[PDB]
Amino acid sequence: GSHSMRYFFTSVSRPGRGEPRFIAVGYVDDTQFVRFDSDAASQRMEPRAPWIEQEGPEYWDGETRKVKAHSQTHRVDLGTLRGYYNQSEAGSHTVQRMYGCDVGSDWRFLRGYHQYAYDGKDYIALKEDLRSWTAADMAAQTTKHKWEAAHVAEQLRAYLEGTCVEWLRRYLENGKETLQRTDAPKTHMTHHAVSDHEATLRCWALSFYPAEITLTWQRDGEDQTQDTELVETRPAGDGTFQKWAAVVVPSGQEQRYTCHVQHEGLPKPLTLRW
Amino acid sequence: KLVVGAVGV
Amino acid sequence: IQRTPKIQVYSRHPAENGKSNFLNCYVSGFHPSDIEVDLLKNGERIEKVEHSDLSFSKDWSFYLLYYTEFTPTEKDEYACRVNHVTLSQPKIVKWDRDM
Ligand code: NA
Ligand code: NA
Ligand code: NA
Ligand code: NA
Repeated sequence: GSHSMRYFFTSVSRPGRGEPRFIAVGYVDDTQFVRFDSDAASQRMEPRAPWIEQEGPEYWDGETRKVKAHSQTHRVDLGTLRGYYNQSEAGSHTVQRMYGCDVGSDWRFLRGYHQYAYDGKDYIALKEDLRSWTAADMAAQTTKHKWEAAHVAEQLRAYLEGTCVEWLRRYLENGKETLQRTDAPKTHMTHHAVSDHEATLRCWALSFYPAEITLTWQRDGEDQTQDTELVETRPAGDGTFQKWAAVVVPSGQEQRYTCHVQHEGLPKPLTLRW
Repeated sequence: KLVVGAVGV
Repeated sequence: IQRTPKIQVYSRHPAENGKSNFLNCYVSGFHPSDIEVDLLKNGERIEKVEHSDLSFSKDWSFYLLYYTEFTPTEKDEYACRVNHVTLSQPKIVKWDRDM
């Protein structure tokens, strides 16, 4: 299957006193491996997976230096963006940045990305060609001109096709016991009767990794979306994920309905029946 | 590993 | 922009009375990031609740997991209480045991 390395940065201005909140998180696939929090005691990039603790002091010094550089750019950006949008010093505003690379099953480069948002809206994004920019509005267009003049796309393309995929491959190897392991969903059905004429069947998928999963209902072997509820996939808190899908059925007709579970960890999809 | 630099908007 | 949090309250493992477990409150789809999340035992705020590092989805909306160790019983009621700029009143979601 495909793999990804992604970094997520959140920047929140705190008008009244002092510096903005800065939070950085790094993931391989659906596994957090590093964090930085401006408000934490260490003022260091910190490990959040055992396989990254394999990295020497030089790694933690380098990642701490780079994440502090990211933090200072975001601090300046909050000021720049307040200027571009003619906003007062009084309001809290949010910057978000996400960048990273996807590799296929062969661990070769598939795609790179670098997306930036201001107050929860698209600002500027690197296009799939890693050579050009999507600017949402005229403030972002000013940034696009600046980044074109400074050859930012060329710098990011070199990282995304190079260091990003090289270090993703290193992490996948070092963390192979967990990162290269698929955890198939543990599945069961439950039954809930609201009235004498209506019952709800719930199809559960527990303790799976990675998070990507498809739960579908059929009635007499045909797909049914009517009278179904699918919850957002949610973290168990132990690194695995959970999901359920529910269908409302006439009391006594439970046997017509089947739940279908697709997951990377399953050689063939599972079928459950009440 | 993080990218080395971040150019301001 | 303002987006109101989605809330799921659930246990890590299928619950049995007297068996140590983890109570989760997963808050997602919200903006901006400032949010207040408490886990309640019989309406009283649980101390020393931990939470994940702030991250976000493709649409830029934030998600957090708040969690604590708990031992479920027959009588004890658990819930998640969420305040956010999008809510005129705190939202309380009761733990259902079969989510
Ligand atoms: Na930190
Ligand atoms: Na810190
Ligand atoms: Na934002
Ligand atoms: Na920037």
